Amino acid sequence: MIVLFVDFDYFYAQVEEVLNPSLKGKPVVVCVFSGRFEDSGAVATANYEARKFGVKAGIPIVEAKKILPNAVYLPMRKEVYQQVSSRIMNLLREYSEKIEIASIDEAYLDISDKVRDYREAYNLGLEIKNKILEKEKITVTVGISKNKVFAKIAADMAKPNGIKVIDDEEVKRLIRELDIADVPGIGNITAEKLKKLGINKLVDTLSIEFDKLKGMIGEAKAKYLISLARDEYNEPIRTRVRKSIGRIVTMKRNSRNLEEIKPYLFRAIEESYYKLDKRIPKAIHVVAVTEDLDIVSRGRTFPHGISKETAYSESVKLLQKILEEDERKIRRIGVRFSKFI
DNA sequence: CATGAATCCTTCCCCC
DNA sequence: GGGGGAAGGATTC
Ligand SMILES: Nc1ncnc2c1ncn2[C@H]1C[C@H](O)[C@@H](COP(=O)(O)OP(=O)(O)OP(=O)(O)O)O1
Ligand SMILES: [Ca+2]
Ligand SMILES: [Ca+2]
Ligand SMILES: [Ca+2]
Repeated sequence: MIVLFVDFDYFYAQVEEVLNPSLKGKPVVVCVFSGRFEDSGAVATANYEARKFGVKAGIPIVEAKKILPNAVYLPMRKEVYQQVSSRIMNLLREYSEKIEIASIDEAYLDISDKVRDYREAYNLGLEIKNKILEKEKITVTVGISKNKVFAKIAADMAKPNGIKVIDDEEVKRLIRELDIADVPGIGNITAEKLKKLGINKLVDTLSIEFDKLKGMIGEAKAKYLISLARDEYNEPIRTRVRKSIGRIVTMKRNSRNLEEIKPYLFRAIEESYYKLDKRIPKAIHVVAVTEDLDIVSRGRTFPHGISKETAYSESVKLLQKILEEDERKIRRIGVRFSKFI
């Protein structure tokens, strides 16, 4: 089997260059302003020019300005990136339609039925890198190997504007050499639990006996890692259906007064219904972020679908529920609809 | 100073 | 005991 993985580069920023190419050559930061104070918020992505000087995702806008005060700071326009992505996805559809859309930025492709070997795949790689570049002026990175995981790894190695192959062999070394934290699905929290078990490398998994492993990470995380290191990981590609929709918004100031908060919440809902389009949810959660960045949620599943009118009233019941249980102030509030039909 | 969602986990609860 | 399913939270990207 041959999987081809595609990650678009500094994607929001890149789209921003493509739309105003005067930007090409300057450091660019797409960021998301909360508006509690002037230039509050966080960086979403930045082009490589900016990333050189340590300006990347997650970091606060304030601290990006301490480094690169003469850079360009644009508000995120997600909906645009969304359409552009969609276009790009349709180019790939007609290169193979055994296709998994991971994120806005990433997709996998079975091309067993189109290529025979890693040579002629690479070719498919470049045809695509190119097709996309010509059609949309977008640089991407392409990774290829025998399954989804190693494809994704291939790309991470090759970033940016790269293309890389990890043949049925070189897996070998990675299973021995490659750091466990650079494995997809292993964030800091999980990585540190494994370092704490003397597993800094994908092969160490077999030394330990499963049941201790399972207890500390989880059955599926364990199985996942074991199959990788053992080499039987061969999860397929498929199309993936959206199961959940919802927005979550930041308030002017932390609060526990219901009347101050409800408006913010009614924005989240209406946006969510606009976004729902034709589909109808049976479940609704309300979600609050505390002043010290903790998340609580309360929800409810209905035996039937949910009208706009219902959602409005039911959400108030849940925020009321959140308020008398958790005593902290609320920083951000919002909703999430689940369980369509 | 810190801005959408899938998947997994753990804890209940109902019940046969 | 174990199936079936909900809630709330944990974790990843
Ligand atoms: N930590 C984050 N905070 C906010 N937005 C993010 C974050 N990670 C990713 N995104 C959004 C913005 C990105 O343009 C897009 C895809 O992310 P990702 O592939 O991780 O990096 P990137 O597309 O910015 O550049 P690159 O892939 O070259 O690092 O999703
Ligand atoms: Ca990317
Ligand atoms: Ca990691
Ligand atoms: Ca990503």
